[PDB]
Amino acid sequence: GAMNSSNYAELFNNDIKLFVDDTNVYRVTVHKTFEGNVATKAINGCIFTLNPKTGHLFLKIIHTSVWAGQKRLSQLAKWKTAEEVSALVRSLPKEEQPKQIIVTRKAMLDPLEVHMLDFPNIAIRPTELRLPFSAAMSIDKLSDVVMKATEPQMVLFNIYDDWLDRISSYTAFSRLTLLLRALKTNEESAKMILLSDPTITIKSYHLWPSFTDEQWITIESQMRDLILTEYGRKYNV
Amino acid sequence: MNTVPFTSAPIEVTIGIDQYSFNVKENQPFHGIKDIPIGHVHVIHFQHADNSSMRYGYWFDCRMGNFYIQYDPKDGLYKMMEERDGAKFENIVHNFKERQMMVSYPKIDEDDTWYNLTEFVQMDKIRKIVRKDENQFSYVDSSMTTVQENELSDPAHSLNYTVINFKSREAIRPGHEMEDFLDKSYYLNTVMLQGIFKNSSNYFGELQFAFLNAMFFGNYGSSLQWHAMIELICSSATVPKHMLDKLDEILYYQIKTLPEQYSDILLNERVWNICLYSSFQKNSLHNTEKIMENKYPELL
Repeated sequence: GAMNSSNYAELFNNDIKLFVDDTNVYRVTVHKTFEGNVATKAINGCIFTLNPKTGHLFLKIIHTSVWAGQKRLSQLAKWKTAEEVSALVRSLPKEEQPKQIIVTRKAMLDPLEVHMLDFPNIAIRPTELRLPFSAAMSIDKLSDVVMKATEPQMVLFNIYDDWLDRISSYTAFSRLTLLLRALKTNEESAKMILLSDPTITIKSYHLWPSFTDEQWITIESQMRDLILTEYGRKYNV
Repeated sequence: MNTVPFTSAPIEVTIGIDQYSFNVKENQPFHGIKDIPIGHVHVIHFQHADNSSMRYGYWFDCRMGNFYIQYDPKDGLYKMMEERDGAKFENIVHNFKERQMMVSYPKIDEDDTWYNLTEFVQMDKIRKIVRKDENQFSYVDSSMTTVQENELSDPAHSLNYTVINFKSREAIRPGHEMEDFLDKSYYLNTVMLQGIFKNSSNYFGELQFAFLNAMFFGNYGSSLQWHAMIELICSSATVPKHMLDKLDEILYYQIKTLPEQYSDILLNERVWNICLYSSFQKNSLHNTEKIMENKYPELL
């Protein structure tokens, strides 16, 4: 059934699984028309498909061309997400195919279940976790590849950089969720925390800076503070 | 007009014949039902006074043979049997009619209710849903499961309704996932109507039979099949006009006949709200929408 805090260790066991987040698939700016009506203009989106154990991110870039002349785009976006995840699973060798796909939004369940009828042993599950994967587009190198695309593209990242050399996938997932929650809550302040010290850089083959273990503790503390500061600001508490 | 004699009534029982019902007392001189209209299937059904467990009954057609009821004190139920001796049967009926020991099928001359509920129901199709080829009549009860309920257990005693599953490879063509899931026209018209039922009459027959087994036996799987067959039409954008017109008539008489006090157990809120107010055919069921809104507005 649904994946929660009771069964959190399940994410880091040896059963291949993927999180799928569809928040950034269909993206628009809303604007006034010359006649004073309102119109949307789509921008490039992406499917966020993540193995939480390995850090392997399957970033499917959704180019604005896929919406051309289509109707009910918010509905179509769910089915296009399901179509692309189904295509990714079919492209993977058998021993790499997931045993579970966890969707971040319940509206993905029927589209993904219907696209995956050919895979009755792949469980499609919701989660009670509130996961900040919508903030993926706050990671400069992911945002950059999405906005530069002139065509549908799949790009492969490790969202943990080289962290698994030093920490477990439980701790790497904890770190990722805290960074993405901070970027979602106050993007400017989060990026300032990550880049404030010019001596610590992002390797060409990485997404995040090259923090030592002691520096990750400091960054993580500054991220927690940011989230707590913003909660105080929101609720005047 | 045809007759179903009873050997006797040794236990107190509520007897149904189609939409009618009568209480028989323990060892009352009851010897059966006369003046049963030729031209329709019928159902004769039972609920024991001392054990309301197992509603059970027999679908039969008087054109197919001479049928009587005899209580079996071993299996504890009223059994239908065929009498193969024509002149013995005529002689038993005659004696019981002369001594006025039979109830008359109480049909009002203005009253098309039973025809309206069984228009498409035929005994040969019932005998394919209920598999017992040694009898010309079909036994159904409260607890009999469907082939579909048994997939999700004795297959001999099952209701072989046509499996309908919206999230099945049968319902969804590869490459048309969104199209086929949101618009069931493929599933209804090519797979079910052209493919399995051959025509809308056979589809409406099974729908009407499912309803009657839900209502007369409280059979849960039957109720599921009746709703599934309604939702399959209502969730299709492309349905022949004659089919939508006939469906409205079919549903109207079903909703008209349903005991008011069984609406909470026999009617699925989700399916009806979806069929009447959200589906492609939300505007195609005027008669059904009007009776539902006037008789069961609490469901909607």
